Amino acid sequence: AEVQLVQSGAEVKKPGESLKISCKGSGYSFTSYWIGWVRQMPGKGLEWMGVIYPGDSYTRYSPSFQGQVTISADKSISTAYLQWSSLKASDTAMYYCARMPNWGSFDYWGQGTLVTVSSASTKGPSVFPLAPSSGGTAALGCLVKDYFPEPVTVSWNSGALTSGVHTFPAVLQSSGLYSLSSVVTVPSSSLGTQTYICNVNHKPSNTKVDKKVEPK
Amino acid sequence: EVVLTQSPGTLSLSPGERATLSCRASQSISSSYLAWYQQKPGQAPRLLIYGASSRATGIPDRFSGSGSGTDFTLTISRLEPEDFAVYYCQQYETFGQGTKVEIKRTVAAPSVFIFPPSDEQLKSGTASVVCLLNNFYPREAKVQWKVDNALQSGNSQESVTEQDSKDSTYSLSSTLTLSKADYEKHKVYACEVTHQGLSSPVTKSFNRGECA
Amino acid sequence: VKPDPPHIKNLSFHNDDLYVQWENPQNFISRCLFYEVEVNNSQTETHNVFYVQEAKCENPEFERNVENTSCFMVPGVLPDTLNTVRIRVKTNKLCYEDDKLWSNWSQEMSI
Repeated sequence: AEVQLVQSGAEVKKPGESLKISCKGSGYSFTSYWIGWVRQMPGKGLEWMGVIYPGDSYTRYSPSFQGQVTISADKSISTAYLQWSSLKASDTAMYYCARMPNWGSFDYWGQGTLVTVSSASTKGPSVFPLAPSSGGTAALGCLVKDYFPEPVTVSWNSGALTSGVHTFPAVLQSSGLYSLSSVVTVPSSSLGTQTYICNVNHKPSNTKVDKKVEPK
Repeated sequence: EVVLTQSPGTLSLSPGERATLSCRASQSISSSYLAWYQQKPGQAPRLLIYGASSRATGIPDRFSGSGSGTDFTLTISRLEPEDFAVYYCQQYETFGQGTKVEIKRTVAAPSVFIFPPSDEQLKSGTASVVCLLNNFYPREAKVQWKVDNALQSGNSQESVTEQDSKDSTYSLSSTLTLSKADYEKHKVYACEVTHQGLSSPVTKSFNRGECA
Repeated sequence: VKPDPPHIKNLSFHNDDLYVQWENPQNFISRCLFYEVEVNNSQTETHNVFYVQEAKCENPEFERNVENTSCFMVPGVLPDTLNTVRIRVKTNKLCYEDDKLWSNWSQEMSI
């Protein structure tokens, strides 16, 4: 067997709640190497959190992370943990665990665990059109607004349309709800001879929406 | 503590070209403690080089680390399309701010489009004005919102696509949001675009309550 | 919050003296030290250097599993050429508190 670190599932927690992510290593002597925790906030770089030597649970933390989180280990089940007692919205990030030899480099990584902290409740999107126009081609789309949590999936003409589509990365509004737009480029001639419909699916609220983007 | 500064923040090169990323350490560090990582969009980082010059298992010959004390260098000899990602240097608790290595293509001006808020949304109480910047290169673009002839501040958010796999361009959306109450008092809504591919800036506008 | 304390394997109160047999995994060593190995040849015309985390003699090669001995894979060596090896031991910066290695004590009961 090959070295592999496998992390626990995605979490959507309210602020003030506790949380514990796990990291299970296989294919190597669990106690022979240290396990580190790295944080990656939305659209940002990597932050060294802390490390543990599973052999004797010798834990060290970065000054920015000390007293904010707890690193622990269970030799017997080849598992490493990261935990918060009371989460804040500011903890929203992807968390990676990694294997580290004594030189401090991280040679094998876990797949990451997505942590989403919000006061917001699950809420499906409001889908509004982005209708043409104001030669050559013309642009149109849908504004997928006020939803929680991520993700949403936008389709065009139930999959029949792919060319020219641009689904923008979601943006976290002040309201704590996400908003995103999907747009498409089509020839101006095709308008009124071909119908454009965006299919928005938000699996957490179980909501499917289909909007007719008409011109004018 | 030790602070690592990566230069440049963005490296724009064609596939097959030579990539030289630099990692400057605040204090002199032992070459055994420096490592480089690659991170592709939506993937976990992978270790490339450890101990400043040692390739990790399976890392191809094109990646080579060099450097000593304060000045460390990552070199990708021939750039393979897979090689366009974000690269980080690290020594223990300290990580670099990263270097994105992107596909350099011939400069392309954005196709600009403005979208007034739908009547559907206006009954809700809020108004979203969307401005599309389509298929452009490079990424650096200034979008400005003008409500009548006044420049707007903290009432707008933008979003960029990841560089296209087929044409190496970007696309950006700017969403200016205001209340129905605020939207209904002003006439002109303009989106002013500044870009390298544009000789002078491009403005797109609409008068509220006038359309085919 | 606290590291794993030492562990007594066996005791003997013999002629007013105590003889303690501790389970010694040497984790304080295993986690702090590592070897840096330099190999020079003629192919290989530049000094190849690698790092060793585990110096464990397990196998399953036609060698041995004994003590007073260390095993490790040496990449960069070819059997047909002359190669020079040079080893150094380096410490892990994470083990240091206020520039001191193995800085602290531990708590045990003999009863």
